[PDB]
Amino acid sequence: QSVLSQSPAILSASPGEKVIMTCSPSSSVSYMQWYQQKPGSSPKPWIYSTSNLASGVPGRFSGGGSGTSFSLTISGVEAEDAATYYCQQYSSHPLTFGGGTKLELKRADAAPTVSIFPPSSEQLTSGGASVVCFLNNFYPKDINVKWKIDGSERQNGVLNSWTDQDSKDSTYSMSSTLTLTKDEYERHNSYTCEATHKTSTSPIVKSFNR
Amino acid sequence: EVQLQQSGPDLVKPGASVKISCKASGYSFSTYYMHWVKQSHGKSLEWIGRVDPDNGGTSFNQKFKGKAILTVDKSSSTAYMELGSLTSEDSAVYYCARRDDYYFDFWGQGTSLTVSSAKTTPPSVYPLAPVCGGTTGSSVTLGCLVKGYFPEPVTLTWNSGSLSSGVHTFPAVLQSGLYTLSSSVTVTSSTWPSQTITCNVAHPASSTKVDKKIEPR
Repeated sequence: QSVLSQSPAILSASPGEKVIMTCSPSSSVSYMQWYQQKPGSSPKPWIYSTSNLASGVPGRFSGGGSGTSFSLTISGVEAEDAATYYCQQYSSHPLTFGGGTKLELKRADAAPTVSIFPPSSEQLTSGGASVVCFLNNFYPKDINVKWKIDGSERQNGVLNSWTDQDSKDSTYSMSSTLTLTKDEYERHNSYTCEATHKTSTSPIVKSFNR
Repeated sequence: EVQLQQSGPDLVKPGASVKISCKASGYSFSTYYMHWVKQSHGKSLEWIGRVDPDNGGTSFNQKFKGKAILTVDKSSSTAYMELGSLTSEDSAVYYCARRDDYYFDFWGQGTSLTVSSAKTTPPSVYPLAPVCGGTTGSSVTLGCLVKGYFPEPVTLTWNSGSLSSGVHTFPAVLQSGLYTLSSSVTVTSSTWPSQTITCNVAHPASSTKVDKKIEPR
């Protein structure tokens, strides 16, 4: 067995920085192969024979190492480098991969653009009611959303989902859905969505009143 | 030129078995070993085994010996991998990669496999028009909520693909064996009530194709 350990797990660099990716096998390895994987796609050959760049890989990349310590160094992190890099070995058996290194872009903070959407009349017809809130294009991936129905916080029935860092501006977006029964929906008036982000001293709110 | 096209996403109940195919093209098929790799949702890659398309010989990762059964059909340059005794832990994305005496230089697009006891459900699509005005980010954001469907793969475009900038399709979230998904589009304020905005949803598993026009409330 030749277990490969990659570090760090998540790596954030500003464009132009020089980044070093490490891959440690618990036992001597002849060569190390590296792959790049971008969300929604299969992995792509990056480096073979521990230092050879595959077709299509820019010169800002360089692999290296010996025995039990290999690395992948990017001299000027560009935007298109954001992806997860995998190291692979076959000096021992079976064939193993490393846990991967996710490189994410570091950028200036941006406040999200909140939008709240009352239940569509089509949904109500179907005796259900879902109030949605979109917190878009913000940078510190960390954000806090809290729903309130008439001043009383509701942590029950909320569905949240986040997107991967955007390719065009390096920001994240979030979707917060609160689902209720048409009858429970109509037993209230004010619905509020409250985002808490580093870009503001006070919470960002969006509401509508029935 | 070199191309390995795999079979589509599949849904099967535990205890069943499936045969995923990996069609090779653009080279001499019998001259490269075909390897099968596994990617568990959120996790890392895990190697399954290889096959000599010339003599049908296989090498395996001990952990997959009783599960995968690698075969090849030289007649059409196709490589298969059957999975027996399926369980939830078998739900992952499966790839077929070609090795070239150093590394995996060509990979198929992968095959999403879902092993579940849940039943396929057509989605319910609801348009999210702003409440009597609202939105301001780059002036007026619209939505499209795709709710209560099960076969994960669902496709959402706006104006049949024409609207492509300002779109944020949110990844699905499994709730009680039914997924929920939502997409937004931030259009120019002089663009919306005036022009037609339609969110298109396609869910092959159930054969549904919904074209949902966003009208103001």
